[PDB]
Amino acid sequence: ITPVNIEEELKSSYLDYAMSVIVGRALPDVRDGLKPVHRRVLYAMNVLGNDWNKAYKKSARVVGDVIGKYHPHGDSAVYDTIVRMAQPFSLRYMLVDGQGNFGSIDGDSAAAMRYTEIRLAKIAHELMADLEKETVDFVDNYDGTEKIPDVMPTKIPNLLVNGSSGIAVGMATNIPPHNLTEVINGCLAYIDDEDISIEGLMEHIPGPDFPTAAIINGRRGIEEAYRTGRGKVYIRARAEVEVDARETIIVHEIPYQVNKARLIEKIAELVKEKRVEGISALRDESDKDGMRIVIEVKRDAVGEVVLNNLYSQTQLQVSFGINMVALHHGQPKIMNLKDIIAAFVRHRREVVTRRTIFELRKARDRAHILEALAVALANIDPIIELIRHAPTPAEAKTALVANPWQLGNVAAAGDDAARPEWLEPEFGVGLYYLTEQQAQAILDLRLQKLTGLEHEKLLDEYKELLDQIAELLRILGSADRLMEVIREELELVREQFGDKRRTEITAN
Amino acid sequence: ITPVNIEEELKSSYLDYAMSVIVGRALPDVRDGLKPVHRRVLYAMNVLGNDWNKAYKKSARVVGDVIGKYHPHGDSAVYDTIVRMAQPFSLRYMLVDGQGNFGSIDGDSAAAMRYTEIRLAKIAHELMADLEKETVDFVDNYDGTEKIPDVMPTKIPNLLVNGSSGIAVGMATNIPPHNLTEVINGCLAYIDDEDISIEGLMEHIPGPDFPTAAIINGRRGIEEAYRTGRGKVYIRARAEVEVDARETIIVHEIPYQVNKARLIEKIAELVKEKRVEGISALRDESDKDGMRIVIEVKRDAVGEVVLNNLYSQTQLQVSFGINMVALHHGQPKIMNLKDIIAAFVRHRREVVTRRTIFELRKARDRAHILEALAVALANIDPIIELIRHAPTPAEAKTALVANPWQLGNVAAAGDDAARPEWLEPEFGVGLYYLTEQQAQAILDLRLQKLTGLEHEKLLDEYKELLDQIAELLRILGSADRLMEVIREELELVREQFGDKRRTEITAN
Amino acid sequence: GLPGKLADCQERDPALSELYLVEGDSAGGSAKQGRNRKNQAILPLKGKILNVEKARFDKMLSSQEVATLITALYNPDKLRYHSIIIMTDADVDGSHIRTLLLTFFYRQMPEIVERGHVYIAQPPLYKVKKGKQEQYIKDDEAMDQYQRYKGLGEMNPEQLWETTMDPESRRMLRVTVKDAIAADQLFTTLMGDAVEPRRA
Amino acid sequence: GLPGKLADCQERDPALSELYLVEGDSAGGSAKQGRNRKNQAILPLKGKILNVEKARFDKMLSSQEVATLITALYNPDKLRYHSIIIMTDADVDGSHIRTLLLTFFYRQMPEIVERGHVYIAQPPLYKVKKGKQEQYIKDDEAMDQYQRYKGLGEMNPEQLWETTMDPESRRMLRVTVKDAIAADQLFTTLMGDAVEPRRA
DNA sequence: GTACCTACGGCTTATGAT
DNA sequence: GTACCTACGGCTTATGAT
DNA sequence: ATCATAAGCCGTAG
DNA sequence: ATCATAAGCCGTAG
Ligand SMILES: O=c1ccc2ncc(=O)n3c2n1C[C@H]3CN1CCC(NCc2cc3c(cn2)OCCC3)CC1
Repeated sequence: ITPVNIEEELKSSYLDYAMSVIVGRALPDVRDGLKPVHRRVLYAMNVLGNDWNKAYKKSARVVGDVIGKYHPHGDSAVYDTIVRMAQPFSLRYMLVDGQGNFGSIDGDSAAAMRYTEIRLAKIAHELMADLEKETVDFVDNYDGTEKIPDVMPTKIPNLLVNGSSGIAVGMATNIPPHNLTEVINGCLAYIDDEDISIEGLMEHIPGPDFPTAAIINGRRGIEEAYRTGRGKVYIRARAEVEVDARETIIVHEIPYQVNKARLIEKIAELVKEKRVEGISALRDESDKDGMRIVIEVKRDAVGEVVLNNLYSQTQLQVSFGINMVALHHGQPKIMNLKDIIAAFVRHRREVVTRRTIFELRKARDRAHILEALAVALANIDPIIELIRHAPTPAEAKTALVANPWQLGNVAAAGDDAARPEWLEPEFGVGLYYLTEQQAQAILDLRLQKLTGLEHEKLLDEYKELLDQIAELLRILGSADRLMEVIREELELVREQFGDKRRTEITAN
Repeated sequence: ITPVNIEEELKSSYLDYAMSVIVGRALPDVRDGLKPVHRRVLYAMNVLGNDWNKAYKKSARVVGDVIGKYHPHGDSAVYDTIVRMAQPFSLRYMLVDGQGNFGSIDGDSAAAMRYTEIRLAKIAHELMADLEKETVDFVDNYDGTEKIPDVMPTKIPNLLVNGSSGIAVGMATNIPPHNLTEVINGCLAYIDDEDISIEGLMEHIPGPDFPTAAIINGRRGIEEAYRTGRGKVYIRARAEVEVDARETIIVHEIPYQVNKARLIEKIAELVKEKRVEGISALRDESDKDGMRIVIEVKRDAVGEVVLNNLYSQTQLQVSFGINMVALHHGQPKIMNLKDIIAAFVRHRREVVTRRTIFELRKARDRAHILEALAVALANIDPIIELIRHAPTPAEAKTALVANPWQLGNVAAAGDDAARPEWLEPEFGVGLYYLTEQQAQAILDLRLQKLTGLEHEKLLDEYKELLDQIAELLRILGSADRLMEVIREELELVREQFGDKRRTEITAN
Repeated sequence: GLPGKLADCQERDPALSELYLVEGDSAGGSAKQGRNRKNQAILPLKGKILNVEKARFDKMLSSQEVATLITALYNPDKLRYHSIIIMTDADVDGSHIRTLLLTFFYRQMPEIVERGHVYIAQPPLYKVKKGKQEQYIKDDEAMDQYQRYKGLGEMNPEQLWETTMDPESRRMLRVTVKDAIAADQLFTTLMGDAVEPRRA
Repeated sequence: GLPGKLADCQERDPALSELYLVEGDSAGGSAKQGRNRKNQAILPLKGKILNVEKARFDKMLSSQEVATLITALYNPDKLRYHSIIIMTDADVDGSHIRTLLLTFFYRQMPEIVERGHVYIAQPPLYKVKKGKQEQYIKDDEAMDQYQRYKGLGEMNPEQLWETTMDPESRRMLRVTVKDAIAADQLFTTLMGDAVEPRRA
């Protein structure tokens, strides 16, 4: 059985590959800025029950669990991703606090996956706040036997804080980091006024920020980058000339993502080839007090010309291709700053609304059960005889259902909304009726509930639930309250995890 | 600070190594015949909750869990051990039922640890029957934060059924497999009479058994092996001459642990070197109907002389060095058959006694609680008033403790032994008193327990517990009942997992 | 080359044997253990293969085991293995490596593609079991009208013989050379690759 | 040999530098990242090393990087690295590889052992933390009188500098050659090995 | 995605030497 | 116990050629 | 005196 | 005509 097939088949096959790399492998999202790998790893660490204030765990458990349940793509990629998240000098705000040999700036690879230990950091739980309260949708795993969140209920605009760098089939992306307090101030300014221009945002957000500080030369670069979506920016190391009371060059900090050993060896090679002039030797003194490279100026040289020649030919000055590309509703779109901020705020509104609805419904059901429990606690004796005479628990339940109740005067809320929706109008018309759910709730009491110290507790809980459901209905009422709440939460987040600028933008 | 040290230090260091290889790495035990690796793997698979009648699981989860919690010695060794346990042609009774590419007799290595699936087999739960009932001691893990069983509560004499092959620093061990029903018959014969000789056991147990059948030549070998502890035995392949209505050699099954491809290539080499005569070609026809190698006899040859020349020079006949060494109480000892059987029976007696004591104590405590619950269910009304008047639950408990009770005539066992040991004689002298434990047990009732359908249930449970504790005290009473129970359990095990001989021992 | 990986069959007359190509160790094991031992052959590979257009250099050669085993390369002269088949997993990387192998064959030896010797296999996609009811599903549409195997190195070898390499039940697929077009030109130019994925 | 693994120091005058020997990638990383960069040196190894007595063959040589880096081998002529130290983990394999290296030094170059150049290190064994109370424990007896590190490639490099390679706080250990005895003969003869472990 | 090097003892085969 | 080979795009440096 | 061509590196994946 | 010596392989471990 060999049916004839055209060669055009090729296209189809290849096309499929493209559609699986752009969507689910490389390009991050605009709503939370997380590749699917990071998402699944964080979700697994949370489900395993490994918070920040507990003891560490070996990498083997986490890696094996992630490979087993959620991410079926081998092991080396996952462990490399974890090691990348755990490094301090490669993310502005690290997420996975670890213990072991995670490499360093020297380019040394990390240790094996049977020595290190990992756990979440305090900022990690802010990404995953209120995950269980039905805020986002769930998607099936590879075989359709588990659930995975689609997008995280974030509180931090992660896409602007950490950025990413991925390469798809037809597209490619690259975004620099930033600072947290500045982005929060920008978001607050945008919440204050909806039709803000780019001038105000560029005034609140000066420019990028890097894990290891440096100096930035041009403003035209970042301006054209934020306004359109593409641009270049220069990164310049920090150094200075110095003479004791001959000349000497001291280097404190290098640009972003540059091997130190390769730099030293390349400079040694340049000196050996005579392509550059005025360098005698080269020494390193890096210690626990900051990085420090020393270069001895050849006698009878200004040195600053040597410095400019280095800046021209050395890795000490390197370019960076800002290019913003991400997914908006499942399609790549070049997006500027304003669009990212608007998307973040919309996501936040949606999450808050859904969480509020959920908590409202839960408190509603709880109060509904406790009403009938209080009514049953009112009349204690006739229920005792009705149960003692009824042989069958089912018949006792039915007898409790059938008759009305006296509703003692010590028992006898809002006009409405203290009762669920799917409850028909023929329950709770003092006259009162019950329901099978309420019936078994009554049948599931204890004898501790019959003292003079639980009646007041039930009354207290009932009043508290009334107040809470009233407040929730109000916060669902008008948009102004919602915006105030988002403002307060963002201000709290700002005050908790703030810090100071590291780099320094000097105008040309 | 550099204190002078002698060179003798060396010895000490090296000596330590020895003491950690003989005890905990290679040599198996006499009581269950399991290296520590197998023990920890089985315990992890049981704790993870992966029985035989459930869905499979990926190897990554199990391997990662074992490396994380119990066995800190890398990954390759553990996965190789699992693959070895999962092969059919390398164990007489496999333990880990798997799905995937576990290699074959061709010498091909198994697949990666991210494709296969594993679970326990039905015989595995017979090794670990009644593990939670406090039958064996627990030892701390590498850091002292978990627990591991020391020896398994076995029901099968595993050391004789599967055997092992390990190499220590100064010692070395090697044991052949056997058949199950024969070993069970031998154990029953030894239970019948304590002072049996080796003749009877050798009559009940003919000889070894292999996963792939073969032919064994000598009896002197296995006789000297079972009697003393050392010996050699020959293994001969199965083949025959055949002529249609020229000559041809057909081979059905090869000896134990022989690569087929290496054998074919070595025979091709021998034919090419002219060292052997009478072989023209060599073909393979192995299919799903058994292994089948065909060799074409060169014309004008008896062939049987060729067959004997092969048996002389080919791997088709191979020797085997039976040498029994194992640990008895933490020290290697060369042990014969009778000693192994005696040790197994002693272990079984100990396990049964401890399990019986545990179940007795548990049923005792249960009946003790239910007595007071029944007495409280007798008098229902005064307890209701005593609780309604008492405001504090603590004060209500104390008031329940302070006064005696009426012990209604519908309420009012053995002469004694229906009450725990640590209960003082001042409780339960109809007169009756309570205890704080009983008090809170009463305070933790429900309203379902007050119908006409739970009173009979409580009476039934009480009578049943009385009968059970009487039976357990009897089985602890005299040794004859214990021996009868062990006999019955061994007979049941025999009847469940029996099978038939594979090899065939021909006298010289 | 000839030793090491390739495990040829007993038959030597061409125009009657077969050859397969799969991922190396995960699959080749079960492939060898479940195949037939008369007129079957297996050549495992390693990972991926470099494009022929994106980097063409007659000195650029790393594996070349295919060009050593199939013929001597000048394809008309030696013509061994008159039928070759490509098996690969059903995931996306399967389709990717499939595209790479097909463009290799099309841009190195056009004749062996023209005369109809290359074949594509069709592994199943789902196994449905309702008690006794067993069912093999090969595509998405069948599953829609009605366990998921994410690699050939996951099923039992006997199942592999029953479902993929049985001369009575296998469902192969043949390739042709209909026209001389420039899709393989828009393959790697960074402009077509940027415009072609416009599937709205 | 000289490139690849060995990362020497800035000082070149002998009789002032130091050298270490550890397991390769798990440890050497932290060792380099936490050492001093003036008069320190590191030579990672790979796995285990073949015995010198059990298989002695002047042609049998696989790594030989030690014999290439330390001197030219005829040890009196070149005498570089007048002080060498052996670090290894506290588990049993540590003691095993320690015994192997010591028998190598004793049976290849007796003089470098006699003049007192070989040193043994003493890594800590436990870290006790009761709130603010920190405590380093090095042996079993101290732990008895009062986290467990099962590899040097597990602690932070700064802790390594504080506890193992600080010229003010490290507690080394020196070796001597007291007598000429035959313990290294009962090392590998299969008879002494069978009788010597009689520790009841 | 995949190949090499080591330790521990008890068995064989293979090879040139009194 | 440890090293090499591949794909995807956008940047640099390095080199011999109109 | 200017330009077409060929190499490394960044991150999830075989 | 007989013998001391040197090599592969099996399974948990660096
Ligand atoms: O394939 C090769 C070929 C050559 C080679 N040389 C050196 C080397 O180190 N390696 C070489 N290799 C490859 C690699 C060995 N490889 C084996 C598998 C291992 N996997 C680690 C692991 C996997 C899992 C773990 C833990 N650790 O737990 C969860 C389940 C899966 C990584 C190292």
